[PDB]
Amino acid sequence: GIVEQCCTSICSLYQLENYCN
Amino acid sequence: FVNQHLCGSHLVEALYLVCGERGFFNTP
Repeated sequence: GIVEQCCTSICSLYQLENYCN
Repeated sequence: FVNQHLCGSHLVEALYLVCGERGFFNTP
């Protein structure tokens, strides 16, 4: 999920934005 | 070297920024 994608790995803008409501 | 990870309060801040009015951690 978001912690493994953005914190452990690196996440792109669109990955991050897709987590938004 | 500089790092690209968003963890903790940085990840929270990033979601506030990019989600804007859409918000996050909500249910409709």
